[PDB]
Amino acid sequence: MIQRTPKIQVYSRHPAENGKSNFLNCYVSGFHPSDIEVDLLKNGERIEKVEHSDLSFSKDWSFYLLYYTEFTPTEKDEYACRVNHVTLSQPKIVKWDRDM
Amino acid sequence: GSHSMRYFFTSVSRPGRGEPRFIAVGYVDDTQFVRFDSDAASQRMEPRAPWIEQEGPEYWDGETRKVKAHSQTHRVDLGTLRGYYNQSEAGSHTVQRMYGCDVGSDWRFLRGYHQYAYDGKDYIALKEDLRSWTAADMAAQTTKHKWEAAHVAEQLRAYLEGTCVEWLRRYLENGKETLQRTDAPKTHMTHHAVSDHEATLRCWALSFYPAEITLTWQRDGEDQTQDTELVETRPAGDGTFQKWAAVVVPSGQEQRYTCHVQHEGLPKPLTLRWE
Amino acid sequence: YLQPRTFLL
Repeated sequence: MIQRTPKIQVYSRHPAENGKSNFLNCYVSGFHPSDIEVDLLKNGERIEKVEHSDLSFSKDWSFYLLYYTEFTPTEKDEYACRVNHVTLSQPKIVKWDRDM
Repeated sequence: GSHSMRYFFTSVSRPGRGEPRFIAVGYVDDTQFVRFDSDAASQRMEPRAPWIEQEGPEYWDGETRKVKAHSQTHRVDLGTLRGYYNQSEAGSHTVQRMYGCDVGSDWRFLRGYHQYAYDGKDYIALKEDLRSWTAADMAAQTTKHKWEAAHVAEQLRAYLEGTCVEWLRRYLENGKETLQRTDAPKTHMTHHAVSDHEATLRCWALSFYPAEITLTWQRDGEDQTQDTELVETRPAGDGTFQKWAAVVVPSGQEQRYTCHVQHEGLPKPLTLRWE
Repeated sequence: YLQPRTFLL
């Protein structure tokens, strides 16, 4: 095959405001092959109830998926997306930064 | 504006036996309206938008029969391609397939598509005239010759220029309240002093639909690309999309820089300045 | 509306 590593973005559906309900998003794209392991983390620990979009692909045939879950951000709590893929030595953790 | 209907199919084989994964997604423009996923144990083509949900039981029965036929098609194709490439049953391989049609502002036919990839690279594609094929390698040439002799492109052209556009028009009418409206980007700019010597300007575009947008930076009215970063347009999860573009500027020279936004939902292109 | 015909690679 030809193997392509995922791009990863972690972000919220709406501009984040402490104490107000929101959605945490982990968008992975540009990867091949399609099998990929995506986890949303709260304070280093995997969130268990997570939804995802239906796998689709772009004009270069590379795949994309959205993983998301309900969350209420506080200023103390930390979030991240953890991604594993055959192109990665070990899982890549991308921290949620609300200005990004 | 213009509109499209597109179906995206992914088929992933599993070592030896074990059923392959099969997933089918249908879109109008950037709105998903149907899905079937073997990994989610689907048994029917399932609606994902209210304008398609109102279609009756004969419609859904028919789409369910056809999506099961596409699944079996791909099960054959995975076996066929292993033969063409002399590949063992132990490895995992991927077939992707996309097809559909574009219409214009008058909703008349613009272009049709029907194309395949194997293991992440082009395999065969219907050319723009919908009469001939581009084959990527020698295995695909076998497919091309077979499909030429059987007059496949002529059959597909009838679907692409006819059935597809005809059902797209119907979808666009039933979903007029959602499908035929645009959401202009909500834009703003942030300034983060990186050092005493530089500052990052980040130009944001939020809650827009369709996903197509352009964000570009200018320095004193010329296009500037060095010291810039541009992320992929990303889904918000509520049907809209987001994007940002950033540039690192010398502190004190913020006013040389302008962010430009083009989107189908805007009356005119936007110019944003840090001020 | 899916294609009603089948063509195999």
